Amino acid sequence: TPQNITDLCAEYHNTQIYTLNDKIFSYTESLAGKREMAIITFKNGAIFQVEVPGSQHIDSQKKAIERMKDTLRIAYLTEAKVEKLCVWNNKTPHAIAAISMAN
Amino acid sequence: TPQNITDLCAEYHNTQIYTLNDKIFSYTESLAGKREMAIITFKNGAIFQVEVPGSQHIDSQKKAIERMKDTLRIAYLTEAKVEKLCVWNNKTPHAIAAISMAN
Amino acid sequence: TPQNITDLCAEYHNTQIYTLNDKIFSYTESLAGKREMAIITFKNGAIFQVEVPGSQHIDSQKKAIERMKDTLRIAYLTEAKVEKLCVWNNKTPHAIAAISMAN
Amino acid sequence: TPQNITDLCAEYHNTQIYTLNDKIFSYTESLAGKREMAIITFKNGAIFQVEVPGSQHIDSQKKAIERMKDTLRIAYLTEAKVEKLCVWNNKTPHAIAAISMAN
Amino acid sequence: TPQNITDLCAEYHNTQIYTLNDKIFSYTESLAGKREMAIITFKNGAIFQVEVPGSQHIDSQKKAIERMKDTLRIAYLTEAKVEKLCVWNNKTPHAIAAISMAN
Ligand SMILES: CC(=O)N[C@@H]1[C@@H](O[C@@H]2O[C@@H](C)[C@@H](O)[C@@H](O)[C@@H]2O)[C@H](O[C@@H]2O[C@H](CO)[C@H](O)[C@H](O[C@H]3O[C@H](CO)[C@H](O)[C@H](O)[C@H]3NC(C)=O)[C@H]2O[C@@H]2O[C@@H](C)[C@@H](O)[C@@H](O)[C@@H]2O)[C@@H](CO)O[C@@H]1O
Ligand SMILES: C[C@@H]1O[C@@H](O)[C@@H](O)[C@H](O)[C@@H]1O
Ligand SMILES: [Ca+2]
Ligand SMILES: [Ca+2]
Ligand SMILES: [Ca+2]
Ligand SMILES: [Ca+2]
Ligand SMILES: [Ca+2]
Ligand SMILES: [Ca+2]
Ligand SMILES: [Ca+2]
Ligand SMILES: [Ca+2]
Ligand SMILES: [Ca+2]
Ligand SMILES: [Ca+2]
Repeated sequence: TPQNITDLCAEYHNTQIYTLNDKIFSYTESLAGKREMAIITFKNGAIFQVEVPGSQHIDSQKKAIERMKDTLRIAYLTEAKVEKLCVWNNKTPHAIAAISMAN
Repeated sequence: TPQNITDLCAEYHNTQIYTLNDKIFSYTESLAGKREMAIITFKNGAIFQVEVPGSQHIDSQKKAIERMKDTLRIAYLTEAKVEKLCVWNNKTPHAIAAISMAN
Repeated sequence: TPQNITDLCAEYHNTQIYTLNDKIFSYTESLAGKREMAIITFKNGAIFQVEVPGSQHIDSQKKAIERMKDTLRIAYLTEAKVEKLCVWNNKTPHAIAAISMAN
Repeated sequence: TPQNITDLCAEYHNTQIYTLNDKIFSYTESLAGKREMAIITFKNGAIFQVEVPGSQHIDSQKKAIERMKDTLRIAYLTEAKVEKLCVWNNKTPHAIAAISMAN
Repeated sequence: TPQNITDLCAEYHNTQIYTLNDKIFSYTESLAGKREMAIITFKNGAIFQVEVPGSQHIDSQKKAIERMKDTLRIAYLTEAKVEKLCVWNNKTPHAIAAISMAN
């Protein structure tokens, strides 16, 4: 089991760490069919998504996808500093796998 | 996959963008049968609904309808600035599809 | 579809609007068997319940009842001004059908 | 249907009302197997539990047990004054049945 | 039934109490397949996880795992002082079984 986001991210293929050390600039959420997703942006122009749930996700990830969207909404509203994000760079916008928060 | 709300909204028929750049003036919700819905207003007189779930919605959308109501309530209570709404304009009140917040 | 709480309330028999324009003075909740309910009061001595969920409530109302209790708790805790309540007046205490908040 | 916590509490055997009129001093929560519970304390030394779900609880109480633990956590973190608790006094620690908040 | 976290922790093998008396330094969460987990750290260097749900967890522990992650996230975001953690010391990082908060 990994002890931090960087080591967790290294267990997966096609992932990358982005270091933001910044609060979320914008939070977007959609209930429209086939686009049930969240998008966040940062000041520096980075855009990330939480993926629409789909056949590519195992059952155990479903509750974790809904948790991530909850986390990003409350992070946004509290102006919490996002340290790092682990993302899948094979999606556009890049797709969030993990988040760390520190300040 | 769209990268912002405007591009998302363009994926659907019968939608338009509003750019409020304002907090929600009023928040209403109902638990009455066949009217389990939220209504929000803005200082400028605009009125929007989150629709009663129904045939127009597929199964993946039910969780997102609930999340949208959660998002609107906490945005109201935090006085969070709404940047844009994507809404369906063949409903009265216009029906929310997506929201962006930025300040 | 109604555009406000007052028009929504009028669609039901045995309802009326209370206009409080005040924060919730007390919040009570119960997990006791057959009394899984909430009760709120206002400084003017008005008392209202969220009903125990039952057979008089269709499935779509079950989620909405739980949301409403969530709403009242967080409204209480943030001292949010309640504008109006739509309530069934054929229950004692009068039972909440809808709420609007504005300040 | 009762209109306050004291009358609700008096509908049950083996209960009494504690009047705290004080914030929660400590909040404890456990996920350990067979001890999935919460424990709160007050400055006066009083200690109360939300019980582990089990056969003494009817199906309608399961969501309300979860709601209560959510309520105690947010009350703790907001320093919300707890007015009264209705508790079962045949459990050790005494087990919460209902809570009222007012300040 | 135990009345405090120390006595609760003593009911289990492979556990120990850490007395932190400190807010959470970082919060990390992951939706990644098979690492649906949370990691917290403290200023003193200590690292703890909430375990990926698994065969070592009975079905009653599943809601509580979800709650604990909710609790850690809101604690981090309110800078809530964590008094004690009961952790399993046969996992790496040590895995949270219980938390107490007081300040
Ligand atoms: C609003 C807009 O147009 N924004 C773009 C940025 O793209 C957005 O954000 C990124 C993270 C992706 O989610 C995009 O889909 C999204 O539109 C854009 O960021 C770059 O996007 C690239 C992917 O299209 C790529 O991720 C790039 O970073 C990687 O590639 C560059 C090549 O120059 C470098 O090798 C980086 O080291 C590498 N990073 C890795 C592998 O972790 C993104 O660029 C980086 O992130 C930006 C936010 C910014 O900090 C850049 O300086 C940095 O290189 C940027 C590109 O400038 O333009 C718009 O802001
Ligand atoms: C009201 C009481 O408070 C503490 O003193 C506990 O030890 C008792 O069991 C009871 O829960
Ligand atoms: Ca600010
Ligand atoms: Ca801080
Ligand atoms: Ca204001
Ligand atoms: Ca702000
Ligand atoms: Ca006040
Ligand atoms: Ca206000
Ligand atoms: Ca204080
Ligand atoms: Ca107050
Ligand atoms: Ca601080
Ligand atoms: Ca405090």
